[PDB]
Amino acid sequence: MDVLSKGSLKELLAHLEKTPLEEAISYRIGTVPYQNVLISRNEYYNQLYPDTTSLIDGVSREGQRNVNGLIMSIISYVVSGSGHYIPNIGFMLLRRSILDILTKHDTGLVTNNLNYGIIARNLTVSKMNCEQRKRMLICFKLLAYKDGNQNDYEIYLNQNIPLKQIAPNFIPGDMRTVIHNQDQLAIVGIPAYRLTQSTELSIRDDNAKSYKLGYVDWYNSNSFLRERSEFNLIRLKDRDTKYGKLNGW
Amino acid sequence: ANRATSAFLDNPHPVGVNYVDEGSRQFVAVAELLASKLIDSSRESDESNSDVPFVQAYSKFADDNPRHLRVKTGGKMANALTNVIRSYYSINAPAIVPQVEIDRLASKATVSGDMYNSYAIFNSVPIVEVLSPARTTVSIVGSDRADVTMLNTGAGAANITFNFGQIAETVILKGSVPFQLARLNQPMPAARFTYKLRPLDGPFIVVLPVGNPLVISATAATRIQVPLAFNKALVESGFQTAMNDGLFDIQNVNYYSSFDEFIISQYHAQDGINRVSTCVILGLALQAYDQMRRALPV
Amino acid sequence: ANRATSAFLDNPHPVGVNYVDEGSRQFVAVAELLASKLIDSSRESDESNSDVPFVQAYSKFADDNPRHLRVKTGGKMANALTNVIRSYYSINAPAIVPQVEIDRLASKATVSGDMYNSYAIFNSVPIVEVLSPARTTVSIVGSDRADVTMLNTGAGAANITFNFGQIAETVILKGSVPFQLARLNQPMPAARFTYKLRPLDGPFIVVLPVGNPLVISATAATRIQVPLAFNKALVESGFQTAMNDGLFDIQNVNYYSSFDEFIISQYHAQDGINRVSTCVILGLALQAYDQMRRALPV
Amino acid sequence: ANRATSAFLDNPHPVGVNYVDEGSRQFVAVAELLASKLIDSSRESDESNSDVPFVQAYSKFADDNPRHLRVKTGGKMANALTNVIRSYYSINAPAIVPQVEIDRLASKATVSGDMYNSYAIFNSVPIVEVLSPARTTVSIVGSDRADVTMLNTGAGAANITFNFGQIAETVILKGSVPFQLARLNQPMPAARFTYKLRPLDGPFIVVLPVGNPLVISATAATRIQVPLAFNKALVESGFQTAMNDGLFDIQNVNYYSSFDEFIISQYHAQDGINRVSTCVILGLALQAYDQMRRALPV
Amino acid sequence: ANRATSAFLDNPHPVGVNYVDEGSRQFVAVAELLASKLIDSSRESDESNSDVPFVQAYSKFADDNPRHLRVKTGGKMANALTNVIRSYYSINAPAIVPQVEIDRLASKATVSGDMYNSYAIFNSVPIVEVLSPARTTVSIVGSDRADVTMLNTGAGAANITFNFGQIAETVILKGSVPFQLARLNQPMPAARFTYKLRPLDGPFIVVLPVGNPLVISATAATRIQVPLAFNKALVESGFQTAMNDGLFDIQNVNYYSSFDEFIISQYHAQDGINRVSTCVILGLALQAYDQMRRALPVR
Amino acid sequence: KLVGHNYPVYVEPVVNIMNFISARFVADSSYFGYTNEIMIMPNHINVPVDDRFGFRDSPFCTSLPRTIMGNDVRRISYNVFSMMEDIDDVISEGFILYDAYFNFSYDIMTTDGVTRLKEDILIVTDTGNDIKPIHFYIYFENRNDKKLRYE
Amino acid sequence: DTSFIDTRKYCTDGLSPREIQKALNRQRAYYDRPELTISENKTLLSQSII
Repeated sequence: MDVLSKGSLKELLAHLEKTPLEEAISYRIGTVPYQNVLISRNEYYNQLYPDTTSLIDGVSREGQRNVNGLIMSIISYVVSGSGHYIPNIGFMLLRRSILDILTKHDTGLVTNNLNYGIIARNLTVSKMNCEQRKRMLICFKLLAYKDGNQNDYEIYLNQNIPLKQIAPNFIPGDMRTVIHNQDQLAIVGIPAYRLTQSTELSIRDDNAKSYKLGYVDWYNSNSFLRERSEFNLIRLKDRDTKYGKLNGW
Repeated sequence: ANRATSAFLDNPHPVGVNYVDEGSRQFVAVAELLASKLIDSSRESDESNSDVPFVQAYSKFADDNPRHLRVKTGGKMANALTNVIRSYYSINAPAIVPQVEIDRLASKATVSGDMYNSYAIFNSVPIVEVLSPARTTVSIVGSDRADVTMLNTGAGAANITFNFGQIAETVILKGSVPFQLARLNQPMPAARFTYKLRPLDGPFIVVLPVGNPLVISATAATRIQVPLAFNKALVESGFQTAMNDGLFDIQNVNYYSSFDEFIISQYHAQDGINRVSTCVILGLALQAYDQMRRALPV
Repeated sequence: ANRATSAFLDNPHPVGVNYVDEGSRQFVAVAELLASKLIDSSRESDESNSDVPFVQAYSKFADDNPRHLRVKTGGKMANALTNVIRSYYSINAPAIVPQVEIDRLASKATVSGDMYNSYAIFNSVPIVEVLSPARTTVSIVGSDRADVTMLNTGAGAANITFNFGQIAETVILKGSVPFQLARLNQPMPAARFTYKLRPLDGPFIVVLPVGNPLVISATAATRIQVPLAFNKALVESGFQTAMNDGLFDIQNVNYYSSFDEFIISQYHAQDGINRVSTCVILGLALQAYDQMRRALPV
Repeated sequence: ANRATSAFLDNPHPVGVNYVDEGSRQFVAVAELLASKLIDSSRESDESNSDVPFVQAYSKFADDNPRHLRVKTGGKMANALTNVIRSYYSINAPAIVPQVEIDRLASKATVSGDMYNSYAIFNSVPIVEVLSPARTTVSIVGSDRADVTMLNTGAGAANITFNFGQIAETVILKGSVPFQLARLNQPMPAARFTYKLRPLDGPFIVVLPVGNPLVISATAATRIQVPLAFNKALVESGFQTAMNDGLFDIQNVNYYSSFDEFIISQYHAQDGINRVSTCVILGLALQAYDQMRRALPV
Repeated sequence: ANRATSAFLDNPHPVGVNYVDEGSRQFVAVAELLASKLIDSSRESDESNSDVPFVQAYSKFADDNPRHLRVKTGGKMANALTNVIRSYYSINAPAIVPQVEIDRLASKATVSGDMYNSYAIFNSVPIVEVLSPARTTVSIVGSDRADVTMLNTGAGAANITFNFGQIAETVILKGSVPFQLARLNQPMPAARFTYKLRPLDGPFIVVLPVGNPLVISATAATRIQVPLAFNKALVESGFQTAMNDGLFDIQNVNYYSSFDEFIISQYHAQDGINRVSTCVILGLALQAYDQMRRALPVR
Repeated sequence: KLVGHNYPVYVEPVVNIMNFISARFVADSSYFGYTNEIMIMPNHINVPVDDRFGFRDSPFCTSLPRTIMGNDVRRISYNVFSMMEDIDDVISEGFILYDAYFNFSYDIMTTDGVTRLKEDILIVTDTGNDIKPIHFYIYFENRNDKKLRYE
Repeated sequence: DTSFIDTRKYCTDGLSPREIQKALNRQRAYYDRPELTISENKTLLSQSII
């Protein structure tokens, strides 16, 4: 819910630096993806509504115990709000931040062999929306510059024209690019339209709506930080300053 | 033994999965409502002897005042409506319109995107299969009124099986000459011109005598839940306008003569319930498109 | 070689040449506007207990007050509207209505529009010619949905040429069984059920196998510029009323089933671009004639 | 012998004889001035975030206020301008626009209809006749630059006579290899790459060696009196637009690639002096048509 | 049967997909407007005794005051225009200009971003294919004026098919000697010098007599929607300058002799309707580039 | 809120009454003293006029004619007429002014007399031309009166 | 302005366009030239805009 509320490249990247990798993984076994299922949607129909389980739903699913599965779980957390079930990774990797896993060689993970075609295919990209695609392209760009595969990233974008049109423009090593970027990456927020407490047919839409109504409850709760009222109560380390920049950028 | 099927029921292509949530549904409802005011502004302009009513209507629809040196296009909502319609038809079409733009346009007017508060009648007759024995010719022509031509060149009478699916509510059969029809494992009645039957009952056997050809005309009625603002006449015109403009021109998709055939063909897919909801939302978007483009041709 | 054409495309009779100027066009728009207010007023009077809206609407339309004893003829506006409809259909019509009377009636109201402000979609399918070899037989039946039945009784597969003209925007072809179609002097593709074509692409060749007959169903969409107040439902019903009232009984003229067929036939002829302008004016006049007559039956 | 003639000089059609009086020339000059104002007003209106400059400039041109629900086509002046272009091209044109309308439109601005204030240079190369002996092949290709390719298959040197007419001022000849050129009954000079010739001097004789083919590149300049507001860039664009829009689709006329070819071809006719005066007026009319259509596309 | 094609119509490379939104269209129009004013200001200051008009014009364009002992490059607007031109030409060219910078520059002047206000006529003749029998030879030469040389070495007359596509509106055929041409399944007319054709009518058959070669000169006119500010002379001059300056130097891209050939080639490819829209924006950018660089030349 | 209001189903009768009167004001303008077209002609051109009421030199036509004596009548919008320069030559023949709302007043006098306008038809300023207020002094006609015929 | 077509705003700052109109008006009087036309007057008097 917190990750899905980030609306800018600065806020999203700042959140990924603070959060550790254990948030990306989940310890609930869940079910398996790519399975045709019959779910119950009684507000609309009496029969059982068919659908297909995927990795993009907000429910935890069993994942493969490899580097490919780890990256899919990280991107799933960013674009959906929940990750997968990959246990016994190791406390050394789980303490490090999501950004460090994505763009630092010191962690020890090897991601050079990863192919963006199957990752996009597995993390079903024909079913994503514009905001979800932009976040995935951010993760691909961060990984590509980590292993020096910028040329491969460009060729992949040139093959898929719609991805190129919405691809965010920022250099992973430069902080000026993050500041200048004005893409909207928010999947949840205060809605201008009328948001009701009703169900949606698809698994993806129902889970997304639950996060949206959950954010409204959290926005009006006591855990939210109203800057206009209590800006002098935050500590100096976490106060918003223009001089602030990501570590190593 | 040969089998025959309706042409429009063959290989429905997958539909889009985006722009189905509440905010996007309210965008389509707002677009339909505001595009309707655009058409009515013409009659207000005739009565008021001035273009002010039209200018007000277009300003709300496009966020910009009309110009004389510019061709009126509709602005952001026209662009958003066009791109959203493309995504609905095929899963291969990109989802270009951002969510933020959809929410901003959905806040222009107060509507509820409930697409399950009414119903409509769709007249496409589904013939999933027609099984005939040897020395018998069966031809299925038509989509709104299906005519089945049957010829028995064999020595004796033949039994031909009909399968109308499990979705259509009623089917009425009218023959050129009186004929006999009964369900499976049932006795045959006296020859009659007209039969009314429920496709859910089961496959139907029709007795074909040897001689002149027998032609049966099939008319079916199906009920699909649609929003209260649905208008079949406007939706049908919007379907033809969008096809002419090339909004459906995308690789690896099927082409249908009318919106009636499109929705029924999708409903008879492997999991047709999943696609009915998207098709109805496409109908409301097409109804908005027909009104918007007729007021602002381009 | 054998040639088969659509029945409604044969010999379009010349269309009348009078009452097509700016002043006469304004009169048809005013008559349509005033007639619409008449039928809307009649419904309100029936709904309510008092007859004020009809009295004012008829006084404006007919330039005299309604009477309980005299019949409601519609005034001089009804008389002028009836005679101009006669003149628009054929060049042999009298066309003896004075132009000064037309201008007088056109000054009753003012219209903020013209006859090219919008567009309408017409569903008649033009089949200019179907060319077939010596042994095959082709029959074309239908206007809203053409049904072409072709049978091959020769030694081998034959080639059928389809000419859909150059005016229609898109034509959708469906077949009883899968068939092959390709443009002239181009390789043939694998057999499919439905094809979508642009008639301007060129003559289309269809492979006809030897055996059971093949029936192809064609649906076409054409775009014609019309005023914004155009309504196909009202025009079509007005067309039938004009035929029943005998406004079209002139010597050496052709008769069509629908206004859609009439306008497409005139468009698919030499100097057809100039003819559709008068047909559109006639269509709007039929809209006024429908609304006026349903409010004032005689 | 053999004769080769430039393609565009073959049988020029007679030009129209109407709309050549002093009043009609003022109308063409007025139309060009007001058409230029339309283009500038559209720019000024764009830079000022207002539509008033375009509305006022269109009102002068069309004599009608722009409306948001009406099609802008230029009004009466656009129709008359289109019709006079048709009349100028061919003598078989109807010439329908009346004289009273011409004077009404010519009174909008005070511009003298002088067609001889200035001059312009036209680059069409007139090759009336190239005479070659037997067993030699000569081909002419090009209009703006004429490439004459001659091949000598004979035993000895050949003599080829060039006739450039008596109308062009200067002609410059460049060959692939040095060649010999001289007048009639004059000594032959040394082989040179470039020759400058005055066509009034007389027929010119070239000597063809038997070895290799020789190509002669010809460029010519002719002076024709035109009004001061003549712009060749605008005139050439107007010529193509008028041909595209079917203003020249009258029977029994010749078609030319550019306006330079048109005016030069009729200059070389028997009555070329009288024809050029009408062709120049068409050029100014075409210049007005180009600007008006660009500001008001249809 | 042999096929002959136009050289410029082959393998059109994909064009850029960035900087084609409404905000980006405003920037190009603003750059064109401000570049023109820079030229007139320089002429006005040269004709006068004061440099004030040029100082104000350059300051608006470059966001810094002009200085002696400085190169007078053009500032940030010059850099944005140059990199935007690179992006439009090829899809392999990087998109490095931020959208915030483009939006800031587009606010300097007030103009609409209309790219469909008016029309322009482009003269490149598209000969998609020429189909000839085995005995004959056909050579196609030229882009603005296409000359096809036709030689019949066989015993009898040959029939050669001309296909001009469906995009062009009119094509005028002029032959060295009178020849015959007619549509498919139509009678051949009398031999005449010139023919006017609508390319939508269909493939055209020309009878080739045995003997001397026949050369046919073809000129075509095509209408492409352009903004009202479009000026063909300035676009063509700017096209050559950008090619000379290396703005079009990138891997796997075709090269064209003129902007007319570039736009017609993209028009005839698949998704040609979508490609010409980007090409028109690049054309207006090249118009601004010519004015801006001629006013402020750099090495 | 003012311009986006949707009319309730139970609209109060006062709103309907005001809507009815407003519609009649726009539609039937002659009942209230304004029209949309006027004609200005010299006195030597004779045009058929509405002679039902018996006025002398009646300024009322059943409909403004598109032709007079077989000749088309010029029609000029008020905008072009304002910017016109040679208004004296144009007025030498007739023309019809439209695209504006023209207010007129008239007094019907029982006695006989010469029908006339209160003020002159045209006024020219450097900004443009305008039409002065229209007032009619309409008199009844006795045909045999030679003095009033001459005047 | 009083014209119904003209919805532009006429700035009152700077040198008044009326003063330039008068100066041009007098110049034509010396040369025995026709006075400034209504259309020419409207263009000049609308040069100052907001």
